[PDB]
Amino acid sequence: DVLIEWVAIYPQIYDILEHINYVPSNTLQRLRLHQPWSKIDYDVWFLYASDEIRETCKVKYYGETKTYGEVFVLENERISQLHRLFVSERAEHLKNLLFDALPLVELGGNVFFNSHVPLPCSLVLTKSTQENLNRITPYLVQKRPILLAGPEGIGKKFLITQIAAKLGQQIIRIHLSDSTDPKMLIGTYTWQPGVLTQAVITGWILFTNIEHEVLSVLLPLLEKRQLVIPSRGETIYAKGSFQMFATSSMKTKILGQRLWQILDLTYQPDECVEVVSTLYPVLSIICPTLYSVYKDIFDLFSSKIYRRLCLRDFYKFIKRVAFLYHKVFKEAIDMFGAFIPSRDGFDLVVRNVAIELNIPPEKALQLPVFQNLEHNINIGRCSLKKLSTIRNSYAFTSSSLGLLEQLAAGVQTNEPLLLVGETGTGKTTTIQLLAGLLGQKVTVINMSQQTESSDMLGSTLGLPLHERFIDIFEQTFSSKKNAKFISMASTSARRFRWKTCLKIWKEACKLSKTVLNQVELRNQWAKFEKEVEDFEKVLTVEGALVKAVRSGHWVLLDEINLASLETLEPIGQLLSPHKNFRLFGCMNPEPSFRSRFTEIYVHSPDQNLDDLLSIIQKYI
Amino acid sequence: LASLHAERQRCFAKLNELAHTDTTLMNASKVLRALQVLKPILLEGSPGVGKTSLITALARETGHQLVRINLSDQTDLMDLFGSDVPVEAPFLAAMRNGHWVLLDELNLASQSVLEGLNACLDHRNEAYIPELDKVFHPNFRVFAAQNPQGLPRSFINRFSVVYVEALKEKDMIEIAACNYHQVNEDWRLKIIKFMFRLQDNIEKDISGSPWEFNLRDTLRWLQLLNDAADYLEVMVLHRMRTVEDRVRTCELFKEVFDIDYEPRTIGFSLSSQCFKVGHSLLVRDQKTLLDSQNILQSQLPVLESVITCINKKWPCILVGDTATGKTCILRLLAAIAGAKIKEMAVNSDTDTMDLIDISRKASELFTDLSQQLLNIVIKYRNFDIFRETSLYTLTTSQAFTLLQKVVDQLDETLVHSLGDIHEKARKLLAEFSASPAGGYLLKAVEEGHWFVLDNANLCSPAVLDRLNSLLELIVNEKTTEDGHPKTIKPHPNFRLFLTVNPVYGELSRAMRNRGVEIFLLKEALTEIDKKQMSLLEPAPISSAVDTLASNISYIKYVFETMGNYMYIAHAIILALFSPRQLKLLRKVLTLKNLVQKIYCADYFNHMDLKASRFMDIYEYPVQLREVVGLIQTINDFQSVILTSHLELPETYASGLLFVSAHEILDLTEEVNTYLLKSASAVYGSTPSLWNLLNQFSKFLIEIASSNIVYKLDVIRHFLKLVVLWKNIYVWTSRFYCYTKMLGEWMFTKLLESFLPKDSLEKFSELQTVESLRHYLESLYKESQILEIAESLNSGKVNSVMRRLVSTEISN
Ligand SMILES: Nc1ncnc2c1ncn2[C@@H]1O[C@H](COP(=O)(O)OP(=O)(O)NP(=O)(O)O)[C@@H](O)[C@H]1O
Ligand SMILES: Nc1ncnc2c1ncn2[C@@H]1O[C@H](COP(=O)(O)OP(=O)(O)NP(=O)(O)O)[C@@H](O)[C@H]1O
Ligand SMILES: Nc1ncnc2c1ncn2[C@@H]1O[C@H](COP(=O)(O)OP(=O)(O)NP(=O)(O)O)[C@@H](O)[C@H]1O
Repeated sequence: DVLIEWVAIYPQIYDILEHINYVPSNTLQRLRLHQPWSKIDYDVWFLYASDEIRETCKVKYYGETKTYGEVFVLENERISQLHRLFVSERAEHLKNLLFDALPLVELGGNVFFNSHVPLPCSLVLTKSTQENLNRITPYLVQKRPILLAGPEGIGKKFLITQIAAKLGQQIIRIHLSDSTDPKMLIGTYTWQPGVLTQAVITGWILFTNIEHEVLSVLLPLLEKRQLVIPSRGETIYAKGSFQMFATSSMKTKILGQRLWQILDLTYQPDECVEVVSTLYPVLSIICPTLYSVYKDIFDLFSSKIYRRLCLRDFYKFIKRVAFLYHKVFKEAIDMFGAFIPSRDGFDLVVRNVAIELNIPPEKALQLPVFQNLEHNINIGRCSLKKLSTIRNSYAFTSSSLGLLEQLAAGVQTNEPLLLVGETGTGKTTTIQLLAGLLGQKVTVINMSQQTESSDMLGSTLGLPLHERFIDIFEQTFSSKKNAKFISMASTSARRFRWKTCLKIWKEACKLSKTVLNQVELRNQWAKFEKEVEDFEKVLTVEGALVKAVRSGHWVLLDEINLASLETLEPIGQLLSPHKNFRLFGCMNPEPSFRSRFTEIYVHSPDQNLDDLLSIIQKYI
Repeated sequence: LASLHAERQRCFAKLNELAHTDTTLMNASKVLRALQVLKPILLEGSPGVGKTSLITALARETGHQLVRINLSDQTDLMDLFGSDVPVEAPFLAAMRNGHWVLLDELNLASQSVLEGLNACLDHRNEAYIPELDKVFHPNFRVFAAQNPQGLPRSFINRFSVVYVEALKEKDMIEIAACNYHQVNEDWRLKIIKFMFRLQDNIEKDISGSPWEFNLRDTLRWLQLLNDAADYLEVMVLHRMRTVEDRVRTCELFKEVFDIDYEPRTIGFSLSSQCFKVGHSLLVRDQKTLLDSQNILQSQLPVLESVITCINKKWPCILVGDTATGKTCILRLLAAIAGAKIKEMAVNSDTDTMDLIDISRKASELFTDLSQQLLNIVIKYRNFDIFRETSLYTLTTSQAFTLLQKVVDQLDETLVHSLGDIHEKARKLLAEFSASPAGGYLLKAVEEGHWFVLDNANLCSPAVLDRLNSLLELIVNEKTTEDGHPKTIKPHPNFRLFLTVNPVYGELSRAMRNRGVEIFLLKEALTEIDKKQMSLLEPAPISSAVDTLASNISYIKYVFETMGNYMYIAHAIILALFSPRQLKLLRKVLTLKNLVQKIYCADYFNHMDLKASRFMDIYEYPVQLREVVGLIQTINDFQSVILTSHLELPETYASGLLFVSAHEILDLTEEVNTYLLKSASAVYGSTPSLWNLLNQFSKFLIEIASSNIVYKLDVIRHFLKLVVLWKNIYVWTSRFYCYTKMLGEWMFTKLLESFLPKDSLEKFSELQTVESLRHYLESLYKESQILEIAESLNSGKVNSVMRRLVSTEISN
């Protein structure tokens, strides 16, 4: 009712309460209906014209007094005094006071009312994240398109994810890329459902890797909540909660004008409480002692630091320590510096760790085959309940035992893993330990040639068919010596120059029409002609990782150290539905892909001066 | 450079050591020299021309037909030899009948059609390999449009290349002679020499862009002149983006045209039937957009320069720099005009086919039904009945409910005019259970909307080339049937408005050379920044796109922007507000309260026959249709009142004379301590001052209300006495000297000093220069008030009022 009095005073909370249930009136439909796109048809006095029609129509009861039309000037200061008064917090208290005629009034940093549902609501904090949620309550109430450009690894995608969890909203997170077609934008033909069009249809939404022309294909949504559906021919009223939040840490796009940018910031040592929040039985500051161990690892790095210890890295260390803590854990952080190409540097990491830990167990520093029956893996303080057992050369040297135990520890944790070396046999160890555990399927995508789309996602076919059928019908209708060069130019133009042959179809169709056992061939020439016309109007897949993640193979992405910016694969890693995948990639010696995969270097498993006797035995 | 011309002489030196238009005739003489040897003739010329230099010469050539073979991408060799018919042609006819075969755009060919043209170029009858063995008229010389460079070094070394040069300057005057009807001919030679030396000086220094400055712009300025030297400078140097280069261009304009390019201040007159700014009106007639961006008064210096470009049917190019506000310029322009803005973001590597399945037509039908019902209910507001339910359905395949729509189209003459489109499209929509077969600008080029090719810096050269084919209208599509082009000539209200930015690459030199380039920048003036960012503050200045609101808005502003005083105040205030605003201020009835007395006295006598001088004075010069702006009219003839006529300025001072006169006269009716003694002694004894005041004030009110009073710069001298009578009624012993001063301002027509002669001779029958003090005080304080009002006029600190009172302050 009259609370549209304060309609645009606060943000569209009142407009959302109207979108629950509201109707018009004279001054009401004068007021609220002025939005950026509609069609009025109730009082189109306002939009019909600005001549004495609109310059002289009427306005009913403007301050409950009936001026004429230009009581906009009565109102476009009256609302502006309210817009000044709302600069003086308890603004949401005034909005909840103003709702005095009990819906799903969500609080938050400021307020919301998205009457959909609650959610699981995992990622909580009371930290610099609380100031970030303070900095993003405002525009998310105001429903402009937002962004976020803090430094890397603040969990900004997780920030938006848990923010949507505070809402009743499901953040479909399209990682748009520099090879994107308009398909997941809208679809295609030659009429598809579309993905971005689906979220616009159903109603928040999140995009990533926006920084690296199809931005303009979304700029129609950013100017107003509607899209350019070119084929179906209808802009979509996006009448829900379609807040198209994005993420990138730069500023170079049109959203730099269009979207209300915002700057997140994270005090990293509050991670100490966070994992304390996250892992309940890690309430000891042995956790924070491991954070200090990460600091000491940074101080040892600062032979060549090709890695950067991060809060993601410390969270993964908390993950592997949590995998431990069901059952000391010197071996755990000993794995957490295994990406160290000098074994002396590994020893120095071990000394730093033992400084953070208790007394020197170098016994553990150079420490098994299997217990391989039904949960058929037990290699090295780590087991694997293998599935549907199938199985060449097996159980090699102590270095092979170490790499297999490391890959076991990775596989139990559902993390990413690589192995840089020089042999081309870390893949052999990978497929070996795959089958020796079970063997899911070694989807060994050599990702160095098919550059970026063919891993991720995804035409003279009818031309030879119609060349055959037109050769047959010109054999039926015309004659050998008669249409001879016409046949020869139906031939020479058919050898993959497949658009001038439309003329050789059409003119032969014309003479076949002029040729009018008989009517069957008549319909044959006619249907051939109509099909040729459909082709001559037409003349003017399944990704391997997707098949894996739906299937259950092992994604052995080899040779990532010679690839391109195929960082959509890192986005698909950052997605983690699944049961048990295996993204055991294989490098061969990237500042953020190679900083997001828990790597384990190889140590050239051939060198123990009698271990080659083992492989020599298995070979000979 | 042109020194090669000199070096040509040097070349001619080595030659001598070895020993229709004018320039167009030299180029045609070159082509005549070229035809003397049997080969293809290539036009190796700089861009902008086109093959007109050979499109015309055929008419002066022995009946030689013009085979304009527009060789393009989709062009097979079978589309150039043909004849392949199942037994039971322009290039071909040109091989058959002898003709001039103009091969347009050889560089855009498929490189076997290139091989076919390589085959055909023999002197002897051709023996083609690629389709047939050979296709033998024996004079069929084929001319070659060597396009903007690509061509193969064998195809481009078997032909013969002719160097098409540019236009000579006296020859450019000859080309201007088709425009010199409404042109001062020496001013025409000045504009031509100005563009020539402008390009010749701009191509030698820092100023960034290619800076084309071509003869099409010269003819554009010449044909701009014929619809009345300021507007030429405005829309031929608003398109220099860096302000230092604008200063240098103004200096070159002074070097050539010999004037001072002081910027003519523009102003937003926004009445009902017309909204206008600064030597540019707009047919503000039915309004589609219903926008949400405001007037942006600081953009008023360039919002005019496209509005003129919106009226001259030139190619609108809101070029320039990012986030400065460019979509809002065209948005506001065609928002107030109502020209149905519709935009296409041509930077997505879009294609030429992108500019030029049952449910799609069903939705378009629902939308157009809603549009026609809207325009119906605009005029004859009588309809309701499920017709309103038909409208609600219209804004709502399984489209069987659309058949219900036709039932509503089933159940008068206005209904007949709606159902003309509606029942026809719905009877076609009865076929919504049948067989299917499933443009952008061709919608707007056939409708009346205004098209906005937004962000259109980087799409393609050739897409804008097929656009520039329609830039100069008839459009040749290819979605037509068999053999007919069917160009749509509905261009009336169809304007190509192209945004750009400088971030990507600039628009190509062809579309730069065939458009009206208009930069934009950032200023943020005072009321401008007040109104743009007004979401905190209480008020904009021009707070609508409807004039009855904008009137009360600006009248609430400048009657609140007001902060021997109130004379020049009340005068300038009732001098800057509009006459419609004057009626409105009277309708809306400290100093503003007393202004209602000035309103009653102005509607009595503001401009009784002063408006007759203004009408007749205004009438001789080109003038608007109505009475919307006044001080902007005073500012608007800024070259004319720089002609020393002062037709508009003298009216401005006459207003001050009338208001000051009313002040002096009410003071004198109050006259009806020593002056108090004399005025009492109308009824100390023997007065001499009271008559000396009352007769001169009668002379004042005589000078207020009468034909020669309209015919009265001398009004400033009378106002000197007005300040003098003020200063004596303040300066009311010294009667002798004060009378001698009044006698001087009389010594500065009969009656208006005759009354001073009577009162002075009476006071002399009874019987320092500080009048300059409060005089120059009044001059300075009115100069201050002039600036404070010229703020709310435009927002730059200068005016014809200001320059006038400044030259008065020289005295
Ligand atoms: N308030 C929080 N509550 C719980 N976990 C948090 C919180 N803040 C951060 N984290 C964790 O911090 C990690 C951030 O890494 P992650 O989001 O996986 O990659 P990323 O940081 O988003 N890459 P980027 O999107 O560029 O920041 C996540 O694993 C979160 O669990
Ligand atoms: N888990 C394991 N069990 C048994 N043998 C293993 C295991 N892991 C590695 N090996 C051995 O490690 C070696 C891997 O070498 P391999 O990569 O096959 O040679 P290669 O030179 O790369 N083949 P090629 O491509 O022709 O050059 C083989 O001798 C394997 O038997
Ligand atoms: N009348 C106006 N009302 C409000 N804002 C305006 C107005 N005129 C200009 N602006 C400013 O200009 C913006 C809108 O135009 P704008 O978004 O800059 O088009 P654009 O982004 O410049 N297109 P481009 O040239 O590619 O940058 C607003 O956000 C303001 O910064």
